[PDB]
Amino acid sequence: KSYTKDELTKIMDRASKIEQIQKLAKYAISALNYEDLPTAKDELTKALDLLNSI
Amino acid sequence: DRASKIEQIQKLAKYAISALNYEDLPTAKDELTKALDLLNSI
Amino acid sequence: KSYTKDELTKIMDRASKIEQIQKLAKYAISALNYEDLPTAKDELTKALDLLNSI
Amino acid sequence: LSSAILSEKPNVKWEDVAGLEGAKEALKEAVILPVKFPHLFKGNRKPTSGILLYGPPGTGKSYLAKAVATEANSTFFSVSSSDLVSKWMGESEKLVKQLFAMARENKPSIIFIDQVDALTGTRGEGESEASRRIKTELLVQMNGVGNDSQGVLVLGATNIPWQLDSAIRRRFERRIYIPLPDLAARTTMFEINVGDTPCVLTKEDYRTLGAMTEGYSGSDIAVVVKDALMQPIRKIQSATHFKDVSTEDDETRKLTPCSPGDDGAIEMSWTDIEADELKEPDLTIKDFLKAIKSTRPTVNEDDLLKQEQFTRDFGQEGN
Amino acid sequence: LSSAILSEKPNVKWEDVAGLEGAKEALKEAVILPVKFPHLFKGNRKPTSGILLYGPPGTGKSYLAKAVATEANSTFFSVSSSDLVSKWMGESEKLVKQLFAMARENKPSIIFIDQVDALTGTRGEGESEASRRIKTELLVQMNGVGNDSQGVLVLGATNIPWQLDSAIRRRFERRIYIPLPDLAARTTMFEINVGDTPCVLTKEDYRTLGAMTEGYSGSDIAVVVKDALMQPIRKIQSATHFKDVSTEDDETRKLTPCSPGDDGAIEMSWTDIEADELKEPDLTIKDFLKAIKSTRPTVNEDDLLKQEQFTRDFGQEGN
Ligand SMILES: Nc1ncnc2c1ncn2[C@@H]1O[C@H](COP(=O)(O)OP(=O)(O)OP(=O)(O)O)[C@@H](O)[C@H]1O
Ligand SMILES: Nc1ncnc2c1ncn2[C@@H]1O[C@H](COP(=O)(O)OP(=O)(O)OP(=O)(O)O)[C@@H](O)[C@H]1O
Repeated sequence: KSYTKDELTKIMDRASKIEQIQKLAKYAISALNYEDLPTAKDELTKALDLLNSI
Repeated sequence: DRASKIEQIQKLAKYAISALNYEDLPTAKDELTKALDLLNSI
Repeated sequence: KSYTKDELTKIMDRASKIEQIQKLAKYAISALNYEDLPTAKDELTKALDLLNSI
Repeated sequence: LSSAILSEKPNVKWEDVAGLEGAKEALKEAVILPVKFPHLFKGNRKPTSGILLYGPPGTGKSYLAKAVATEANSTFFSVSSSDLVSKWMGESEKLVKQLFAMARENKPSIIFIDQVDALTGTRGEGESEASRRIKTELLVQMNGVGNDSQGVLVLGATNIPWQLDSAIRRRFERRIYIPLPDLAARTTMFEINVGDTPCVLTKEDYRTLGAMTEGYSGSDIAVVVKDALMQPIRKIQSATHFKDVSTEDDETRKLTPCSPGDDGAIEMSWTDIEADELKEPDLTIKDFLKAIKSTRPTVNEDDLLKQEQFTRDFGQEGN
Repeated sequence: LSSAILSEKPNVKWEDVAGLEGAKEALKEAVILPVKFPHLFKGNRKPTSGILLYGPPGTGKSYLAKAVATEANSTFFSVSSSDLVSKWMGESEKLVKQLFAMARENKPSIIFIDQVDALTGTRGEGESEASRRIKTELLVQMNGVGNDSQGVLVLGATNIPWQLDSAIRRRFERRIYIPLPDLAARTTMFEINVGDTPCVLTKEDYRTLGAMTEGYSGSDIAVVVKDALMQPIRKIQSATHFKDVSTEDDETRKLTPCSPGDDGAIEMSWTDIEADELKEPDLTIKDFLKAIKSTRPTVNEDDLLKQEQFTRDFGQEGN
């Protein structure tokens, strides 16, 4: 199925990045729940940068 | 001015997360961008 | 307020100096309890000179 | 004067144990063949009985014990050496004799002792004198089991064979190494773990994830599987937008969580959706990829080395 | 015979725990969600049985245990590893078995064992006899009911994961690493520890602090907070001179300690002033600066090396 070892490892790598972005988003959400604007901004920005790189 | 906008930001973030969970990258991008712009507008 | 950042360390430094002065004063008090004028007056001199440098 | 020590009906078939067919064969010869055709053991081919399962933890030794117990239809007695060590201040070993008596009364029978190494050695504070006589008792019972006609089987289990008292080893018969599962055994175990769950495409994946898990145990597989299973549940937990799957031919409209970019995407919480009308996401390879991600290599190689050593030194010769 | 462990708990909420919402999710999904919707776990998807909490001390593992205990609202049992060992040298297992029975009695139960490494390893004396047999019994119990039908969750705690017996390791599910708190978490802890005292300028100060605080624990943070909270008391104790705060809206006079040059600076002792009519100084950032200065980092770097080794080897792990 289009290289079941190598391409799938790349896919997994991308998923790990995506997972990290999700985690960042969660962090941002928690920060906002405590009205911690600059930290939320940071976390969102870092997520979006990785999105833009992807 | 500051409460419902935060709620909306949170909602957008949630949407983005859902999108990412289903590998919908452009939706994620647009939702995070809207969240960020809205955050800047506060 | 605009809120400084690098001045916090300097504020901490000034507090350290003030702390030192307070320590000197305490030692002077201690030395005056047993009527050791020379000790107390050297310590007070030190405190005053450094506060004049502050 | 009974004092009942665990007996029960597990429901683990031969086929639920994936791999180790050589041992399985050996065990069918160790238990079932003797019972079916006893007259085959006249002469210098002998009813072997004391059998050790040894190797790393997590490899279904206990699971195998359940399987033969399900399969052999012979009374399976299952015990820790910890159990019934003493009451006093005086009297032990009577319970041991009673256990041996009851097993002789319940032929064909099987004693399973997990972690046989728990009884070993020459230390003080009890082991020099008090548990020495327990040890001795054991040794004399297992001496007498080989005497006359046997219907009792002893199965040993240990992770640390090198900590197993030698005197036992000298009295004891057949030893079988239980290795970590190989490519095939891993693959099959995956397929076993799927069962009713939507199976995605072909065997290629099962073989791939088989290959990609190297050195992991049955347990290590199972946890990963459970994680993957929980992944669609996670996908439901994080939910705004859902969408209908099933057409009007079915009993009712059936809804699954989706991205905001979807067409016909209705937004609510998972809690808002009724249980039947909810459509769980299918199991994709990515769920398993993440399940791999949640399991870092589980292998302490020193243990493997030690098992190799033991394997080379004891087990080849009868002892 | 029973040896009573209490299960009624205080009110520590999820929101009192800063960070690792994924571990929180795992707790909820292992406990609350199963109880909520049991039909989720029909067929081949089955609830978690074991979770190890590990890392440096002071990180709210115990705090987390209290939080889960608050939130789960089911029989939460919690025990020291030392607790319930023996009396007459070898009578140990009765209480163990009875305890596992007690877990069975009130499903869905939760067992928390603190410092699981205290009942672990191998050398002799205890790991020849008593701690041996006890470890063994533990092992038999933990997977005994765990696989197939279960109503217990086992939570372990350890600061020294690398000393955890391999066998126990393979018997146990889900490792969760507790890293030291990050900027956000520390900030949140500061906000939690605001109290009634007027919070000088905004939360920006807490963000600053959170940034300033590097490598510290929950405990450390709490202590520094306490330290800062004593500073106004200290100031009060130091002053002779106090001054009236009370505007015309107040009923009686209200006095705060001040410098000798102050307008209305009266110089009696703090002991002479009544509790209501005394006005403690508010908390400024300088008190927190002082607090920081006083309490040096508590954490040696050399533990984190072994913790990080474990993290690379096992880490965010199923097992
Ligand atoms: N076919 C299989 N092979 C190996 N393990 C399996 C299999 N099916 C399920 N398992 C898993 O193996 C575990 C059963 O215990 P197991 O027999 O592996 O312990 P053990 O190898 O006897 O270890 P120890 O000697 O330390 O008790 C369960 O956690 C179960 O999920
Ligand atoms: N939100 C929080 N996060 C982490 N720790 C907290 C939090 N709130 C309070 N604490 C602190 O947690 C401590 C309780 O012990 P704690 O649970 O940290 O120990 P532990 O993490 O179990 O590890 P060990 O037992 O090895 O110290 C208290 O000193 C308390 O100040």
